Amino acid sequence: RVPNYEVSEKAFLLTQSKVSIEQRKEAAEFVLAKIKEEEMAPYYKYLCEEYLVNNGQSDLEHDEKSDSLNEWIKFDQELYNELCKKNESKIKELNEKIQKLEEDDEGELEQAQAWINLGEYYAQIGDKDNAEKTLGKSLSKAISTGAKIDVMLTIARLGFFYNDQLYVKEKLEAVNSMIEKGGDWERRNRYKTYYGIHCLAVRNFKEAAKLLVDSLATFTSIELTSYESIATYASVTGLFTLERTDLKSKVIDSPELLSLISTTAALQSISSLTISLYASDYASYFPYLLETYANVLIPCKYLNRHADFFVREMRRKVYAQLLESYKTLSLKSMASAFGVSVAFLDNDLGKFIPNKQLNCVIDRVNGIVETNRPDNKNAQYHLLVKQGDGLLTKLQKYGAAVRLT
Amino acid sequence: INISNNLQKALTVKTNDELMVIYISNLVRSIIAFDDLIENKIQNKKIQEQ
Amino acid sequence: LSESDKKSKLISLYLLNLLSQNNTTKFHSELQYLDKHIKNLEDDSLLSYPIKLDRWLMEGSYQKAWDLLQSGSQNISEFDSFTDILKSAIRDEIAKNTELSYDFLPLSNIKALLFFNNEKETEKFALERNWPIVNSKVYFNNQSKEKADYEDEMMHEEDQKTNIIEKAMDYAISIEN
Amino acid sequence: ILDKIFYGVLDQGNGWLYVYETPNQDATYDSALELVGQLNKVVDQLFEKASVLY
Amino acid sequence: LHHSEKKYAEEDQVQELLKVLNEISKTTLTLDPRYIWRSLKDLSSLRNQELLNAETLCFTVNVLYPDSSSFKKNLLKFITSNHKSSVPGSAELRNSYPASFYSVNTEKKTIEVTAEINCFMHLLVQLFLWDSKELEQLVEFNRKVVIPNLLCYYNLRSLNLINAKLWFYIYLSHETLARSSEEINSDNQNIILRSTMMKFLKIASLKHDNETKAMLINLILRDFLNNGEVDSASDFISKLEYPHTDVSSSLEARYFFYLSKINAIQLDYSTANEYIIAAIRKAPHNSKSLGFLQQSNKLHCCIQLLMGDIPELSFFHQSNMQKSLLPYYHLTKAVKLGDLKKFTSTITKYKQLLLKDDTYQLCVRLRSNVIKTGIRIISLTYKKISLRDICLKLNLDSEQTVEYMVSRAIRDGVIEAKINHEDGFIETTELLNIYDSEDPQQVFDERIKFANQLHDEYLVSMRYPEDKKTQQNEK
Amino acid sequence: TTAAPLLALLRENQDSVKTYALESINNVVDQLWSEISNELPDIEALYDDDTFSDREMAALIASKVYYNLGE
Amino acid sequence: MSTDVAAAQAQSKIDLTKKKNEEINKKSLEEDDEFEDFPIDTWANGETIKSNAVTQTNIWEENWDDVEVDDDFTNELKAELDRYKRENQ
Repeated sequence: RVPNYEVSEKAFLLTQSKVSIEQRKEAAEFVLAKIKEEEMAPYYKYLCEEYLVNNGQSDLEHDEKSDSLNEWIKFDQELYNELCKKNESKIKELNEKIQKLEEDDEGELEQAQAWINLGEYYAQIGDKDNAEKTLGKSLSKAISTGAKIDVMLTIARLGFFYNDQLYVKEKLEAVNSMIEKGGDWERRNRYKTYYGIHCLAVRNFKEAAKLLVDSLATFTSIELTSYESIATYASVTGLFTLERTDLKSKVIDSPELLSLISTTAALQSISSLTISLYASDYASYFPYLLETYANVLIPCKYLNRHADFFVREMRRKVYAQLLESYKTLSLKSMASAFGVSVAFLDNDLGKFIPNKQLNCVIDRVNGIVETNRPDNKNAQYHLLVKQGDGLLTKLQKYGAAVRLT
Repeated sequence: INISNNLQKALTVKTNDELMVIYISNLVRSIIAFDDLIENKIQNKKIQEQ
Repeated sequence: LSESDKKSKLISLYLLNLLSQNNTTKFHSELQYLDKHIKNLEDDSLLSYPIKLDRWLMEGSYQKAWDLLQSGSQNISEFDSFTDILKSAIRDEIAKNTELSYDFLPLSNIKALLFFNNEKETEKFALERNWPIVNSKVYFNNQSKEKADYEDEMMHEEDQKTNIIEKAMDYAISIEN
Repeated sequence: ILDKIFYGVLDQGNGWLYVYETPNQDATYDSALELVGQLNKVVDQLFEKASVLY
Repeated sequence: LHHSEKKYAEEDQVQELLKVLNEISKTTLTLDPRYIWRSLKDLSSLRNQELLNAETLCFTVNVLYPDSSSFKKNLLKFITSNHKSSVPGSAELRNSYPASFYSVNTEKKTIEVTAEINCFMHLLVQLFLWDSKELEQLVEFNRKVVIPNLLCYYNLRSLNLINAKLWFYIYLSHETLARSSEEINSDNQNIILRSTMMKFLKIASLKHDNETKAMLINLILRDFLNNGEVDSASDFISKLEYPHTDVSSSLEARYFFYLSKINAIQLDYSTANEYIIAAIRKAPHNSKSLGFLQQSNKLHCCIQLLMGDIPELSFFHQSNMQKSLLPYYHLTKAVKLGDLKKFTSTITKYKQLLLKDDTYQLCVRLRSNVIKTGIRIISLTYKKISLRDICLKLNLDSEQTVEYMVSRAIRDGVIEAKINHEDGFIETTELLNIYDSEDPQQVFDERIKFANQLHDEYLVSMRYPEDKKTQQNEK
Repeated sequence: TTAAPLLALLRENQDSVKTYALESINNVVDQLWSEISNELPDIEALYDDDTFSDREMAALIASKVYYNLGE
Repeated sequence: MSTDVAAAQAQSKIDLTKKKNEEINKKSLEEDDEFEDFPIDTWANGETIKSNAVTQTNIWEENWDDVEVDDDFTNELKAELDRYKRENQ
């Protein structure tokens, strides 16, 4: 249960070469200890592939790059020997138990509990395919509705290990069927988070916030990642979705976050960023924003691909907030608050304005920054005509097809 | 002008619903018409025989 | 026997005639049809001259366009009968575009843009074209008002713009058939 | 302004404060976004029924 | 052995023959033989291809022949002679049978039945060649005959429908021959090809058959488009006779493609948008139609760039078209970011790929559109900006060079600005808020005219299948 | 073969070349109909004139062209 | 994929016996699928797949961050650079 994600989390951080020197070498230690002790032997061969062009590599049976920036990476032959031994052993033991459960009738509850143990071993060693097969026999013998739901979650978890978002998605359709058959609120919370993490793994965060702000209140955890880890993810999803008034309630005034405090780096930076967006201290906003890039977005698996998008958005919001409270600004005032140069400021605005969330122009000549307001009845007219343009396209499109019939 | 435009588009959707449904009934009445022909053969015949 | 020494020169001259009359519509159609006889088989060797000019006019570099004409008089084949006309074509195109841009340009700024060699020609051209120079400022707005006044003078006119009354009468009768 | 207790804009290039209490919202327009919304969902439901025709 | 196989192909055909045949000698029922003819072609391709290649000669002996058996022997002779079990009493299935014309009745006197069977036979020849993938001599020979055959006689309503497909095969083989290889001959036959179809369109107007007319226009239009004659296509389409009466959705897809393309080079992009957006949707959406569909997608984006509008980056990404839509993505990106240096490298690099799809002449014109996007950004981002700063940003030559670009551009309303000459800047004039203007009324009326079109379009078509279906007998 | 000379020849000045334009035009006009539909006034000019005796031929061209037109 | 919603027009149009002939006729006009040339010229394609993962090979929602690089690195330098100038002004 416990190494299955924790080894993957550190192993992802270790892969990157776009992390800090220090953070990669701390991770590397946790990964390596856990291969030898827990018998993560096949996923360890797998992980030598996953760098490749990224550095660190120093393996004895698998490729190396010219630049080893790590040495808490080693392949040993003892690892391979062990595999062979341990494999046969676990397999032999349980098998015989299964045959014994066949001789004297006991096989409904106990043979499925034996096959649950077989998929956990299979899962331990990093085989999604053969874990799933064993977890398949568990179903066929007739068991409680509770047990059946617990098993499907485990299988979907093996999807996260190889960081395959589609493998997660497909399995979690089946849980949606059984969830109301058991009718539990306990395994529904697990569902909320399981989904939480899956929605966080894909681009769109709108669903994520909703599931994960709830997952602060009541959490039940069977092969689901730590409560400080879940808190961090929730602050990210809050920021994205919500605006001032709402935001302030949800993720600053939660009793749950306020009792958990900050003690670790990741939680700390994310938390301080969130108060500064609300409180209009824009000075201290950019040091927190930069900390958020290194310590929060990138070592995370479910935000490595959404890190670029999240920071870019953040720059858009904070400047856009400022703009809502202004009709005119000066270039220097605006630049000073951020703690950048006027030249540099024009440059960052000039990527963001065409696409537009800022709703501003800059008069370079009078030395002001001017703010245009299309919010009136004009705004509401533009909203409707566009939504209507689509209805007209669809009506046309289906209609030509039936008129042809 | 604006509520007249929105209401004009709304009636287009109800009428195009009706468009499809006439076309679904035709498909079913086709099946019925084919079985009918075997039955009409016996009906034509009875009139010749008597 | 489907080409000549003369042909390559001939296509160069026809392409200039379309440009000089400002039938740009037929200039592109004709080039499409022309393409597969001159692609690399006669190639562009003399044909460069209306082609490059064209590239500069599409881009809107009236400057690069002027230079290709100016250097275009050193090499004579007989293209000077259409270069002289294309010199004029440019001025009118510039003249139309600058009405929108501004109301006024000093006399000196007009000479440089609209390509003259005498300040007295610049002033004469303006008078004939219906811009009064009063106080050494041109009034581009004059001609524009006069053209516009003329469109309102002729009548076709009530339906094309469409009255409020007319829009609402059209709705009710579409329904009621 | 951000709280929206007078929702105005401060113009810093003249130092003048405009207070705007104006409605920038109208009922018809908001209800219209929902009405259109409804029809888009309906037209997906219609499309399934026409699948038989194809 | 051989005989067995020949009897089976013949038997299979007889069935197919019956379907279309029984209807047409009742009286013409134009629409219904047409739909069957579409199914019939597909089954015949498999029939001909397998179980030897001498089945066509046999099928001929089974039906009546004045000169039909003779003509068919010459076709077969070329691809090595056949006449074994292909002569009466061993390719003869009649012998007092009435569907295939009673033998007594055939000997006895006059009135022809040659008409429909002759026409049908020709169709089978076309298909026979096309499966083989030999054109050359056989095609030239077959071509010569069938044209004076259709005009000897005067066609029926049904007989029109068979030539509307027949011509498609004569057109296409000749295009492939002409594009193989260049000769003095290649130029000669092009002339003949245009002459026959265009006269045949005159006839077909008066006979009342829409399907012959619809196919002919497509073919003729493709012909101008190939040979780069913009001038010939512009006249054809302005002296309209295209039907929207009875066509396939196949035919509307071809027509709308040729129209969009032609219009593009002659500097009208707006109506071309309507035509190409229309064409894709009318075309059947399938994996065997992927050739025609793939060509339309490439054109459409290229046409969006010509307007100065930008089609989706989303478009190139989620497609399963990605391989072929490899050049366009960069062509859009180059224009979107408004860097002219990128655009010059792109159109060089993909020069071979684009030339095939013949958007290459359009890529040259898009260089205008680059500049347009690049100054559009500058005006939107900085309202008031000196020409000096625009030179820095986009590497223009001088103050003047950019002045002229804007000046030309705002006549067309692209940048939508006004220049301040004396103060040395460009001051942008967009400011929105036209809910004070009377502007919504025109906009709204164009939407109400689309909604009115949809209203007319349902009303006519709905009852029409219903009235036929009620008329036909039912329980 | 292509209608472009036949257009040029009516516009060419000399009586003999104008008579020639008519004769070429009428022989192939079911290939070449479109283009001479546009250039119809020159054809009506020749009809008018009693300084040609191929005036009849020019009224004849106009009847073929119209047939192909749809008018 | 194609104009409009590509998903809305794929189910509107599917195979019938009438339709199958017309698919072949359309294909054969240009000839082939026109989708064999790109694999031959390049002899195994080499697309834009390196820049990020919202590139040409993408199967998830686009983030629109392939038209622009990561400016966060740049910003680390810009922030520090400002502090130093500011300090002695």
